[PDB]
Amino acid sequence: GSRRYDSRTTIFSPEGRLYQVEYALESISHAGTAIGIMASDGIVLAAERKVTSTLLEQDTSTEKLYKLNDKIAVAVAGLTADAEILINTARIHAQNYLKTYNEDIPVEILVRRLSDIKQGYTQHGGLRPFGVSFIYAGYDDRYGYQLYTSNPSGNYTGWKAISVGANTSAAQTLLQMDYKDDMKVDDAIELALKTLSKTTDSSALTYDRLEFATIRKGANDGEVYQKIFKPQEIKDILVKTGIT
Amino acid sequence: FRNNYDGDTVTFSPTGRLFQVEYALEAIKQGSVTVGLRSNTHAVLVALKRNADELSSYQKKIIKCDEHMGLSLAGLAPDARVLSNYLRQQCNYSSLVFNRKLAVERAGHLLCDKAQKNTQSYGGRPYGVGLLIIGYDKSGAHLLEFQPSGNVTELYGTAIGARSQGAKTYLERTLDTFIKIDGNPDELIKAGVEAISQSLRDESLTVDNLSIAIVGKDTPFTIYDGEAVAKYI
Amino acid sequence: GTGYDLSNSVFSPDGRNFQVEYAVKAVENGTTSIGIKCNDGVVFAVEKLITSKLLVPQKNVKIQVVDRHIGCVYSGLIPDGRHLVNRGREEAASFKKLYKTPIPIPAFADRLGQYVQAHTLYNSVRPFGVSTIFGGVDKNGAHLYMLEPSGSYWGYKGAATGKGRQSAKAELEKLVDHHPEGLSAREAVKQAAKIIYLAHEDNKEKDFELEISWCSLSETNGLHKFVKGDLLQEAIDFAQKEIN
Amino acid sequence: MTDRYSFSLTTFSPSGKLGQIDYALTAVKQGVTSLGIKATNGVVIATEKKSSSPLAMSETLSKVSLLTPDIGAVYSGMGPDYRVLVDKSRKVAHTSYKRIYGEYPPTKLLVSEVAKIMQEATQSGGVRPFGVSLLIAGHDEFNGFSLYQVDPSGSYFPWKATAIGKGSVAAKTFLEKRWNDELELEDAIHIALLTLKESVEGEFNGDTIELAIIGDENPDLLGYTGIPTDKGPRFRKLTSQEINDRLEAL
Amino acid sequence: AGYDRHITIFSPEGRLYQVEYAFKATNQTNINSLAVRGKDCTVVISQKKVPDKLLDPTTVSYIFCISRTIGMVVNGPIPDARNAALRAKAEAAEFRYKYGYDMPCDVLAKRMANLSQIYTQRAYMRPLGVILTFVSVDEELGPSIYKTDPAGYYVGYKATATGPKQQEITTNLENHFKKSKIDHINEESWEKVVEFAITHMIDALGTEFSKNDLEVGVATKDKFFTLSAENIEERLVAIAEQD
Amino acid sequence: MDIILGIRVQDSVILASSKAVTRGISVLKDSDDKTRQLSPHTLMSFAGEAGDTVQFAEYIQANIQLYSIREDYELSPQAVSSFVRQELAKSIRSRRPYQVNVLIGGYDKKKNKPELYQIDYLGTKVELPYGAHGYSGFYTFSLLDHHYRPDMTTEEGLDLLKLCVQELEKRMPMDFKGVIVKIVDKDGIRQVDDFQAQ
Amino acid sequence: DRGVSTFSPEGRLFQVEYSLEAIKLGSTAIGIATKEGVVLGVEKRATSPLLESDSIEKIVEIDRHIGCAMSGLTADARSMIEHARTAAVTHNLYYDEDINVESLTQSVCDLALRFGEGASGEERLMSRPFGVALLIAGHDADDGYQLFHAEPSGTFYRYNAKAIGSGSEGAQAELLNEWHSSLTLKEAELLVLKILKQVMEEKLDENNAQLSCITKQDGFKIYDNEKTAELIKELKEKEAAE
Amino acid sequence: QFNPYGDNGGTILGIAGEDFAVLAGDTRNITDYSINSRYEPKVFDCGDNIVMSANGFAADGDALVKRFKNSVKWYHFDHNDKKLSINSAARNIQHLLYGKRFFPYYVHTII
Amino acid sequence: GYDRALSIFSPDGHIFQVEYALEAVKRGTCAVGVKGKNCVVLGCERRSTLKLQDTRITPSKVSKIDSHVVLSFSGLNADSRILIEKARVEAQSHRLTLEDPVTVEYLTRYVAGVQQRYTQSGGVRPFGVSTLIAGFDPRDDEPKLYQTEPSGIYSSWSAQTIGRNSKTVREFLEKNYDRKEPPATVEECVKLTVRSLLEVVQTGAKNIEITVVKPDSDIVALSSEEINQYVTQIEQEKQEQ
Repeated sequence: GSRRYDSRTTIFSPEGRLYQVEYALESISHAGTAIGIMASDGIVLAAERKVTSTLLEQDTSTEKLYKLNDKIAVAVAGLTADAEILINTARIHAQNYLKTYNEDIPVEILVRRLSDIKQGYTQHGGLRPFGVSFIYAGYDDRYGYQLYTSNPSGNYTGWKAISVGANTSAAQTLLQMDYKDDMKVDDAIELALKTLSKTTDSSALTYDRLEFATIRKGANDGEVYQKIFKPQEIKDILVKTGIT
Repeated sequence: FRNNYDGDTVTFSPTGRLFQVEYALEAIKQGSVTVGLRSNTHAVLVALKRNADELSSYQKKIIKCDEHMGLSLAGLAPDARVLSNYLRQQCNYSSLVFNRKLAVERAGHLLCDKAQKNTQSYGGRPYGVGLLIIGYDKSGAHLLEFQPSGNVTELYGTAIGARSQGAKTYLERTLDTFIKIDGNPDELIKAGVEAISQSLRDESLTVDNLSIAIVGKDTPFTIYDGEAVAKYI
Repeated sequence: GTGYDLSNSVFSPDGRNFQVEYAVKAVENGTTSIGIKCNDGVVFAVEKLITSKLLVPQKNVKIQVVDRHIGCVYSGLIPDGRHLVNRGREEAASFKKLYKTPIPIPAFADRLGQYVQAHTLYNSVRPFGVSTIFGGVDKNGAHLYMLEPSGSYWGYKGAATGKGRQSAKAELEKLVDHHPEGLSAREAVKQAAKIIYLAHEDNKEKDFELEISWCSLSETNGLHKFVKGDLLQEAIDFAQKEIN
Repeated sequence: MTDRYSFSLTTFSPSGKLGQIDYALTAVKQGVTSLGIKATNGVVIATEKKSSSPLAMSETLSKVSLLTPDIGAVYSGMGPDYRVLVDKSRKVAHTSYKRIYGEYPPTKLLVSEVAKIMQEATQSGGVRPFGVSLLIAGHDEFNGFSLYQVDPSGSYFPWKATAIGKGSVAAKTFLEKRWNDELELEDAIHIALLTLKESVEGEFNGDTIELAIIGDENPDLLGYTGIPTDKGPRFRKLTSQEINDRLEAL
Repeated sequence: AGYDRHITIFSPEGRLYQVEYAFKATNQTNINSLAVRGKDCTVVISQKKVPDKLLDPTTVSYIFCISRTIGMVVNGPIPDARNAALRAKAEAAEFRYKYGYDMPCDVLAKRMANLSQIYTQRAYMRPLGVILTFVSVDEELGPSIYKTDPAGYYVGYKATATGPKQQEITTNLENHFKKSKIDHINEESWEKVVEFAITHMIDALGTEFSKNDLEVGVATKDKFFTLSAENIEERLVAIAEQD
Repeated sequence: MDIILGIRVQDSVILASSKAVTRGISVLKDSDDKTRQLSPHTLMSFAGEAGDTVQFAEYIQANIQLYSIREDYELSPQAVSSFVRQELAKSIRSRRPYQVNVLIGGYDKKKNKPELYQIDYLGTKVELPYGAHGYSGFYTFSLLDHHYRPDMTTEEGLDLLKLCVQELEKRMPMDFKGVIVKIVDKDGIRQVDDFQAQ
Repeated sequence: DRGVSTFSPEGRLFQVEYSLEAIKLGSTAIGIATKEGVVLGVEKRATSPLLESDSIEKIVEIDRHIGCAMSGLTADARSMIEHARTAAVTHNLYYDEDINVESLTQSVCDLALRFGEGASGEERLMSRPFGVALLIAGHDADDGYQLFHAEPSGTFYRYNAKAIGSGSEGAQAELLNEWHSSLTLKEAELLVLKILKQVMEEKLDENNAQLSCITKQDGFKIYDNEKTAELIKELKEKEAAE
Repeated sequence: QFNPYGDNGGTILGIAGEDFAVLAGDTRNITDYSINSRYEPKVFDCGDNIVMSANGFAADGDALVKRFKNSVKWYHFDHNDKKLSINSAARNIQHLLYGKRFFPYYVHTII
Repeated sequence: GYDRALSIFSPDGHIFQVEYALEAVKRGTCAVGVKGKNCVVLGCERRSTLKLQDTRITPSKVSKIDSHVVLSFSGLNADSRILIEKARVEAQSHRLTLEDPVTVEYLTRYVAGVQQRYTQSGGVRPFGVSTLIAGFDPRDDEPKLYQTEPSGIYSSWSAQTIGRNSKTVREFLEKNYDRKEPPATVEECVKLTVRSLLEVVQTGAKNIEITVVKPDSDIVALSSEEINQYVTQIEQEKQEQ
């Protein structure tokens, strides 16, 4: 029958590791680097697009940064197709929660659910895992600003600053070096760009190769605001920090 | 070579053999010996029971299917429990719906068809048991032999199990004698016990060792064990 | 690397299904059976190997009836043949239930043909280990068919399969030449005994039991009926006489 | 009988490669060159009709297809896979959008649905990925004109101009030198023909080249008059004769 | 490194070997077929080989009557051929019931090519080892020839040929359409179109034919039918008088 | 029928519930507690069909308690009431709808404000200064329209309750055997034992 | 790989045979049947001294007249016990009587071969056989005091005495010589303790070994440690005497 | 509209002594005002020295007897030919009867 | 539709998939449980590989199942969330039908049963998780501590450890825990827990987290400052002798 062709995606190695989770994690280590930094007055999400092209439209494009809620957003590393499947269910979950409780979903609850869907493809069903690592950026009235990460294993953790994708080891060492607790958003924007610039496999870090977003509390509004940086705005902030 | 074609029942060998079926047939040959034989009036099962220790009971080889039909087993006993249970329901259905005692010929057809479906489906194994079915219906005394391949044969007499070739030669040589034992149950049991001892080599057939069953014209299917078989020793 | 023969639905590099070819091998190992189409009906005969004197004569019937007008005989794995007839029986009852009329033979042939072909489409099933010779009488003429493990079938003037198929065919071809306008039902039964006795040289080490059936417009009223007693003994003597 | 392939047929290798997706892209590389160029007031998509026999009627095989009155597709790779994808894409435009909103899905959203169907063939039990890369050209009221590429993995990217298939490496270089953000649609068609001339060794005319546009509304293509808010489809396939006109001055 | 050739999944080269091996299966019968279009008809020719003298010749056929207007010739083994036939017959009846008009030649072709594509993508189904040629006179498109393979590919034809010796018939026809300039057979009656097809079968294969060596199917306005041995026999006398 | 009353004052919500359980011609019990604590600062009173009444309340109680453990956090009175409504709103178009009317009385520790929610069996929710289910409303609503002030103390709320109960004991046809009174505030939920003989 | 319910060339089910090797690694269990009752004893075998021994539950009650001792992968026994209890209680509900020990054992054994990936006849959800053997002891009005050895193969034998686990063959050779039809209950208790003492790695005491009996009068009881301790003390006095 | 029940009349009677019991019943079977049969046995021997009758709607009565008799048969098959005691038969019948609590057998039954 | 048997017997009698699930547990961070006379203490270590974490929001290793019972684990974190969730539902279900909170033994037996079920079901792998379950039965003042593992086996312990280097800490507890006189105080029991982890963790100021569970639903987690004070005292003991 079919038994001859089954890869057995959900079995342990003699060492106690899950083959497909390990191999999917190896896939992500090749994907464009994404960086999240949490500050006292907001959160930064930065991501490096891959390779690029002259004709590749940057205006309509948004491949690595996604809006999940009015208060939650994600940076993606890995297969975009796999990510969009998980992104949609997360979008539905936040709306189900809002319909039930008349309150916006707390950030951890949303993360835990997605991290549970991923865990499933790890344990039953005989399908391959999602080749995706997420960085979650959010706000709620319980824990305020929050930064989480999740990977194909279904494991999630909380962070002050974190990186996913390529060269995370080199990126984490640099963040571990320059990050402090009483940081401001505008300082965090700088750290994110400097880190990406130092870990790039490309020549010069340019605007057409970056996606940038902030979750800041309105400097006069009092409400929480999401800002996906438009091509021209990143071009500006790249001269600010001093990379031209 | 062979290791490639014995993985499942779904696979044919290059010469056209079904090894999983053939391996199931081996469970029968490893099983304890049992014999069946008939005349025109009666049909008789004789079985040698096997134990594990001198502290264990002897495992039963004969199972009642209805008031007019039963069988003896050789091989996997749980499989025989499955197949005897099925034959109990089929006998039960025929009575409740048609008020009819199930014919021993279609009794064998139902067993054949049920075993066949396991030899063609993926994931299923073949049954690992041989069966000797005796009966008395509207056409007199009947004896059947069942193989896990699905093949079922009507016979005057036969034997299955270990060393069963000894008994089968005896019955083949004494055919004309026992076929005429009409109206005498005891002289048919005699011809059955003498047949089974032709297959003994190690032990002597004893009081808790021997198992006998009978069915016929004015005899419902009844099992004889223990001290009830002592007179045939 | 090869192993194209290990799974059913698989094509070999030369376009073959090796599992079907291996099923054919089980048929050739089986007992010989035949079919002879006459001027208004059909005659079926089969060899029955007497392994032991312990086998009750006239009791292990191999020829089967579908409906009231069709006869079936097969060589190879018997249980498979029994399975196929149970299907033939269901398929015919269904046809009668809807269309009132008893199933025409060409219609019945295709029903078995589509069923056997289905068992060569999936690796989760094993091909049928039988060639089936069958036919009967419908609203226009008499029909004879042979169905292969592949699902292939054609109409025949005469059909043979099993152990002595070569001997039978050679004999059947001489009948087609000597009787161009047709053979009678009485004559076909007698001649069917002759073919089986001549084909038995392939298993000449063991004794055998003859079994004949016929379905003829004027001889059986277009119904399937077994040949018994006087007519059978007449056919047996005809074969016994024409052997020296 | 029943399907026992409930497990993935595309899995991760030790290196992180998704083998079946990588191979599917190889099949797309073997396929005939198709392309797409986006102008200020329209989008052009073009491919070569590679005929399997001169006895075949290439008119009966459309490599360029309408998905909605304002959205069209073209491909490189395996023809049959494309055909079934077009069917599903047309259906999903109704089931997931038009039957809900009473209008056709915007270009990006239909692309997203097409990508989802292709992603599923990457993860679901008992299937291989689709052996095609699509180019989808479209217009919608709020986004203007757009061009997207959809890969076997289910990934999609927006393009100013691109090519896929055989000579896509040389074609992309040819398009880089010629594209600007001030192009009129008539210009884009001219470039499309020139780019495709470097791919085709054989005959080069309206009978061997398939070309379609996403441009102005075509009221003469609507089929009816009456409703003023309906002005006709923006998808138009150029005729054999209409192509030959632009080849006389080329 | 091995099992990419046993089920319908991609090889490193981007190939589906099971589909390629299914094409090999279509030639197993060693039979050639051709199809041409007339003014208002379509003709299929297929070789009839009956080697065994025990066979009934009338039951040996690779041309099927799918519906009142559509006919189909198969190149490939008969079990797969009959599988395809029955499905086509079933799909044709269903179309007429659901949509209120007879299924067009090209539409049925697309439908069968779609089913063939599915076996090319799903693992538990094997492709069928057959090439299907559909012919009709469509009430819109006129005389039609549409052919589908195990790859799920399908296209319309001016004329076509299928089988082991396909290339001989193909180039022979191509040369005729280069000579004539028009993309059909300029003849009013189907009887003379059948003669053309047989003549160009002989001139391409290099072999003569008797009434039992051929199998002919004809499609006219609102009718597809198959010629008896005698109708072919009449058609074989007509060619002998001209040459 | 069963008496179910709620009143929200300055810094607490008061719930009063009748003690009688009557079936047919007999009063089976005169000390029934028609309430469940959903969380430390949230209380629900209930009245309706015989079986449905308690079965629904305990179901809601289990879910909220499950939420609390999962999140190590307490849902706001608003969030609990939205949850209850949706359960009843699902219920009416099911095979056999829950026939239960509820009052949710909570103290929102985040907003520092008492909150009272009236939800009927159809899933009709509304936030109110004071509320009642069944026929009780036909007397108490107009009385509270007159005497209620939004800045009343918990003790003033209790006197106002006594006035509602004295009126229901005078005019309602059935003997509901008095009420059990509970106070929900910033310190949790407590029971007033001396109400029946104040 | 190779299917779960596949026959060996010798005519055996691979999975059943391997399951039998898992039982040989389990702790020793001993059953002795007499005319005064049936005695069941087990080796506790704690992995660490920190492990609280009286939580090792290798002797369980199925009904008032049926008890059970287990050996092998003991976690596999839960669902077998659960089935057994339900069968016993359900029988009393349909028939207002006690289930026969033989019927109860047969019921447990009907589950054993319900493994595989799709056996024709009945849909059976279980990926592998049980990796545990059972000793089922009880009493009924028809056949009296009984002892059954229930295997993962589906077969069950009746025994006068039986030992299962890591010391099973050495204990069985010993039980062969010691068992007679006139054994008293007190002799049977001391006999279980004697054989356990022999096959165990550790020195036997009331904490690392447990006793139980089933009698018609008092039903099925598990002995408290103080009772067993006194029987161990009594046994050492007898061995020393001769 | 279709009525699934009917009334076949008849009366049954059971009395127990010290070492014996009797179960009697008239042999008349009726529909409305017509007689169907003057002799239609209504009390049955069921094996294991149990006699049974289910009076009322005969189709339901014959169903139950048939179903119980089959229960006795399977009891022997399942429990080593054990005799079914009268109290066990009684409890088993309760489960047969209550098994159709929402589409009952219209019978008064005595064993 | 996927029911492939993944947990199966090997020729010598092992279920390799269950055996490999234990290896995942051996890789997980260390977890320890010790019961005093009137309390149970759960200790856990935290990884030092990456330490730019947000400790406020990061899932803690000790989870409350009900107001009176806690569960800690060693192994695959993602797997544990499934077990914890199921245990929390059974706790609420038990209260609903029995009108009484779960006993610690009951909850343990439930979790163990879930774990076992995944070792003989089609199309599932075993849980790569061993748990320590601790608490006090309703109205009861006797401490309870249980351990489960991938096979579904469970038992109660005076003291137990699971996870990486559990061999070393078990060695420590075996010669430092006296069943005769257990830790009489909460202060005593906490100290012994930290001592055991200090063999494995190597200077764990924040890398050690302690949770104390007392009778009648009194569960409290210890802060960094409080734990650090035990660490400070213990290290001073060595240099005196």
